[PDB]
Amino acid sequence: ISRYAVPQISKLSNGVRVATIPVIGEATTLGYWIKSGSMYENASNSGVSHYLQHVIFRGNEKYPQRKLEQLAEYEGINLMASTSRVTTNFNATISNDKLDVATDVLSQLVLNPRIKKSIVDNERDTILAEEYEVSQDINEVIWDKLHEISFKTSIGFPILGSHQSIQKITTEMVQSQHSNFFNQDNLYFVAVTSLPHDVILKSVEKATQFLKPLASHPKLASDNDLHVQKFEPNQKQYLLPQLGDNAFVAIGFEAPSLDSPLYIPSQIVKSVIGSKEKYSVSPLIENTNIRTLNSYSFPYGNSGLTAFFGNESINNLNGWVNTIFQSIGTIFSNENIEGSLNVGRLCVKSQLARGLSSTRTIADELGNNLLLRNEYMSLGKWDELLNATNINNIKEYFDKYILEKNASMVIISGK
Amino acid sequence: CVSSVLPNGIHLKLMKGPRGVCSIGAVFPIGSINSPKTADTQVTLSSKLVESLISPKHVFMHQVYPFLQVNREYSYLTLQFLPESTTYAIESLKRFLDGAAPANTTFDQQKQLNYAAEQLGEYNLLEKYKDLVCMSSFSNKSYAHGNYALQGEKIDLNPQILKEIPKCTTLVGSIDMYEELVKLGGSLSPFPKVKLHITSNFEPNHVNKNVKQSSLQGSKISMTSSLSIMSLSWPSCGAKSVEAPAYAVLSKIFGGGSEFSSLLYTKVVGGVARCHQAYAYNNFFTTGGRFNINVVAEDRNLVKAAQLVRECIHSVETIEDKNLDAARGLVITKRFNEFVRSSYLGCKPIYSSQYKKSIKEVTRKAVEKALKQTFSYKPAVAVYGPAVPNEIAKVFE
Ligand SMILES: [Zn+2]
Repeated sequence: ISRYAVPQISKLSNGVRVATIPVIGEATTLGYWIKSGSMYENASNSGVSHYLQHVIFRGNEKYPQRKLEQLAEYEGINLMASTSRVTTNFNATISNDKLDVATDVLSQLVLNPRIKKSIVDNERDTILAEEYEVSQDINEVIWDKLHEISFKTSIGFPILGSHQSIQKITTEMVQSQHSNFFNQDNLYFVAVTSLPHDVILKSVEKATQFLKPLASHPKLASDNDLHVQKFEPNQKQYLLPQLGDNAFVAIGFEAPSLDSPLYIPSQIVKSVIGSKEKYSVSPLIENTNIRTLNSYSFPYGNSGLTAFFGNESINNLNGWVNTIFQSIGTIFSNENIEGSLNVGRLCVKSQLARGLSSTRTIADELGNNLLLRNEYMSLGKWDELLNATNINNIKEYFDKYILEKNASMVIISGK
Repeated sequence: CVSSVLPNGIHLKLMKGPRGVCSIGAVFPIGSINSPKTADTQVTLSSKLVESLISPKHVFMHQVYPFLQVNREYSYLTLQFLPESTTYAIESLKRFLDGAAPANTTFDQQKQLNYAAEQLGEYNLLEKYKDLVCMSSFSNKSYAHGNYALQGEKIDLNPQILKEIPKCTTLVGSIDMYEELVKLGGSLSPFPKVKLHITSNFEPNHVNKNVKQSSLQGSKISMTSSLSIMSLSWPSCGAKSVEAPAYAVLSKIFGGGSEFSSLLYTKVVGGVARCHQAYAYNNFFTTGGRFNINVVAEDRNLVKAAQLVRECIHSVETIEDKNLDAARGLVITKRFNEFVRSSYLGCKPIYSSQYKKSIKEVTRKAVEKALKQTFSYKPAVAVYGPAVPNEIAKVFE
């Protein structure tokens, strides 16, 4: 657990910023958080951000693939990476003693790769495999289809890329993306730890002694305004007979940008509809027997998407949609707005205070916060804003974003 | 851990650790075996549960996270919540323990869900491995009673066990839930029943659950529903026994993996084309253990794969010093659920420092002993699918 804390940031003279937030315990999650992802790609390079992520973890100069495997098994250094539409990270969660080895492996691979035509080509099949796997989670499929028809712009690309695109990725492209996106000025070193801010700063200094400062700062290729998104609501239906007597359905609306006064309101609204689990469904859902429901709302640069999805039998499909539309409606009703605000607010508090005793979770928010925000936002000061959120705020969100808007919709059916 | 014995004889096990999320629950020696058939216990406790939380709307509105694990010999319930929801959390748990039978409408809805368990993602490959081990490796044939009904057979509410729960409940929770749980335990019967339950003895039976798997499972078009599962089971040791750290080490020596690196990965998944995965587990019971190796391959390839597991067994004799230690390394990692699971069994928790010590504190000596005594048994052989189990069996002589 943390304590409504605030991070300490020092910049090394080579321009790497070390950001640490104080934690309790013998746990430490640490790594590189990079503003690189599919939002920043075009038709010609789609998937390169994810592709590069993979290559990075396939060894460089000082730590090739074999030396990495030994470190996994024998040395207790286990390396995780992920590429979203908006960010990339490479991290390890460790025992406080492995600090020096870990900062070195992580800096070496992220900031000092050796991107060969051989590593690139070998890796291709391992990525196409990931693509086919993920194509069999229809939740992932529908999530992607919804983005694709909502956004003619880059947010509609799948993170991995189209099959076509995963095919045509050159070494020059992978190289280029590292050159333009993996520099000191487009990233943070993040540690969630009990060790003082200086033990991490000294250790990173050691790990990145090979890295020379940046000469100049050409406008960052990750800058939101180079990748303006346009939401346009669309409807599109697909077949997948293999599914049988099942259909999957997604409903989407444009969402506020991260910095919008209506961001929180939107998060409260999404949350009050929320998810259906075994024992738990929203009070706004009239038909509690609906098979499954998921709700997400994510910011993407100037834009964002709020999405509601589930599967049902062909027979119950149309019903599911009316259920969801009804539930959304009910929130705006004067008889229910106040209760919808409180329950939604509780949810958001619940969600966050649930990832405060995992240091992987703390690091991921700290990374994203620093990479994505005008300036940093703390749990406690977030909680103030959540509690200050009123009935008028919810209404104002409903006005710009829900009331009289066409929805994006995707159906994937067995008929 | 903080262990009390209440004024009325009820035990209370409290979890140590930093505040933020509240945990309460109950663990008791009633499992799937204490009802005449598969899913009887599972659907019964479920029914009681859903009723005890009043509605799903109540669970949601209070942001309460309930979890119900029904095993062969025992079960536990855990609620998780933020402190502002204490009242409802406790009251709901109190209702779960009050011994009243649930309404039949509730029970019917709950069996519907149970029949649909594979389709909804509730009956994954893990839950299948268990079943296979449990319907194959026990002398008592009532260990075959699982949590998930076959499309054919019936499910029946079992009232007896609901009256029985309060009579053998240990309460569990986070340390900040002391006074709330002491009050709760107080309202229960003095004094807990004690029953001698020992795990049933090993028997190398050869069985099939030759049943069709649903194409869609949760939200995935399953990549494995057309493949078969082979479960090979041998005896190990109870949760408590001094051998358990070496046995855990031994499981990781074997290891496993898929595609979409240890012995089962390199020898068994690499060795068999169209074998999705293989894994080894050391599974514990009230007084025993089942060491099991699980292979998900095409039905025609199981006998091949069985031979490759025998090669795997033989390779453990001459294991290099590196991996006798790398498997010590692979035993490093829902924190409350492990607290409850360990608490019932009497073992040290997987997260605790004492346990991670025990791992280093066993060498080749105690590993070899463990390998020796386990594989000197003919294996139990179960198949999810048509493959003839005796064919796989002949592989081991
Ligand atoms: Zn990947």
